[PDB]
Amino acid sequence: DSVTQTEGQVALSEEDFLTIHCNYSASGYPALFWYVQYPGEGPQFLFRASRDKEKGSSRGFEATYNKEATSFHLQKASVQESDSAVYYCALSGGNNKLTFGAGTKLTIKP
Amino acid sequence: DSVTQTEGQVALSEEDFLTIHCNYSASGYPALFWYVQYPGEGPQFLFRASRDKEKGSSRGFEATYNKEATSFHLQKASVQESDSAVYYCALSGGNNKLTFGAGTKLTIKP
Repeated sequence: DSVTQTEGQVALSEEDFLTIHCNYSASGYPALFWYVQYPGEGPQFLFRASRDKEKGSSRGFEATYNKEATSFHLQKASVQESDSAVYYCALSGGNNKLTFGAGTKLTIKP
Repeated sequence: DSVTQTEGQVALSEEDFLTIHCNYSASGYPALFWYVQYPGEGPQFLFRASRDKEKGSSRGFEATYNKEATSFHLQKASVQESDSAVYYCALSGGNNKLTFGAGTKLTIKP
């Protein structure tokens, strides 16, 4: 199983629209996640989508489980300073362990 | 539910013995884990331990589930240069969600 997301960095300004890409490959019917990792901490659970077409969301963030395109893109209509962090796209299936992507460094500026 | 590990960086030289502490606190019987995040990559599953006294291992690393002291200390008898990475201690209660420690930077020397 594998996760591939927008690598590197994405630098936005406050009030901007955020879109982070994530496509995956897993057999079965995996759960899909989004975790946040603020500076000086470990990854923390953002939201989960368990079914195809289910849209997870938390803190203004959301992602729709799309199985035809095998993707789980993250969006936020208006990003703000305190969102500066690294976002990882993840999946749980296969055999009970979490598969993480490389993470995208989202840097917001005022 | 919380996980707390060896704050920061731990520097060593090849073949040394390592121990990165992890002390958890959660209700019920949680599954404990350690993940490794190699440079340029996302966090990855290292091993898990579901019940007291159980001992996980992979790549010469091992942690003993200690229900009484509520600890899950990572140990490797002889550390190697390829081992330089950040190690997280995780916890999963009733399936699904994983709670992460902040991580510890392990820096080996040749």
